[PDB]
Amino acid sequence: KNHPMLMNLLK
Amino acid sequence: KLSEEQQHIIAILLDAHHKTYDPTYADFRDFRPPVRLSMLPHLADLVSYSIQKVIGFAKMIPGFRDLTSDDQIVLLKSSAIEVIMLRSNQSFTMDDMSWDCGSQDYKYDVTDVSKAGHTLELIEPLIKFQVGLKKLNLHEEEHVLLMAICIVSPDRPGVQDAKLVEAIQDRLSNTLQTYIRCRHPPPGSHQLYAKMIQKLADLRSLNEEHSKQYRSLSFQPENSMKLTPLVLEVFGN
Ligand SMILES: *C(/C=C/C)=C\C(=O)[C@@H](C)[C@H]1CC[C@H]2/C(=C/C=C3C[C@@H](O)C(=C)[C@H](O)C3)CCC[C@]12C
Repeated sequence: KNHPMLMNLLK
Repeated sequence: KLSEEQQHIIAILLDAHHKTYDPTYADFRDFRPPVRLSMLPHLADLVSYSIQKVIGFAKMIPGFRDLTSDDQIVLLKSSAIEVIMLRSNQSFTMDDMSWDCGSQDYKYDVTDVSKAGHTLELIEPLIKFQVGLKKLNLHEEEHVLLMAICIVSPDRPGVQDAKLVEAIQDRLSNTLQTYIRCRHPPPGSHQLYAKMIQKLADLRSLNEEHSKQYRSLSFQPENSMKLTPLVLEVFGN
């Protein structure tokens, strides 16, 4: 929730 | 006996770490140049870089993918500074009580850490931690396992599926316990697992102090401009 960059790197 | 699955987990972790940790530190040049809050631009960049490397390591951990992305996010946000402090041990040198990255410019000392927004309250306990962890003289296999166990922690606040997160952690912890017994020779072995777990407790406290110090630094808008957006998203939340 409001973690755009961290979510993208996690993918 | 050490099992085939457990041997597999160690091989995976060691390789994931080699991929995410460069002992050359070649990328350091990409960072804003350090100044000797003179350090803050340079050190914020190193942490931002370190966060990315930690994430790349975390993805490799067996059973980490099974977790919901949200659970992946919560673990990484809470463990990031702790893993970065654990990983740093590799650069940390007892000789000068400083992190050595290969060059004088990239060699970091308490004054340098102080130079970029951190009190001794954090720094004095952190240096004690690096000394105590260094004394353990861990096998690389042990060091990699500890980082993984630290990332996958059931108790972190916000965790949705602790049952799964504990089951993944338990496999890693059993692998570490079995590895110390089978491949770690006394005396070093003595109380080695319990001491490693104690280091995790030291991390929690170091993490908490970091949160309060980062927040104080964060509150000033000008200081906040110095940081990277990825640092703001994770430690800033
Ligand atoms: C805290 C600021 C909050 C606003 C800043 C800070 O500099 C604190 C967080 C510490 C944490 C760990 C420290 C260091 C780590 C060094 C390395 C070097 C290599 O081993 C490596 C690639 C690791 O990832 C980390 C030393 C400097 C201060 C530091 C960033």
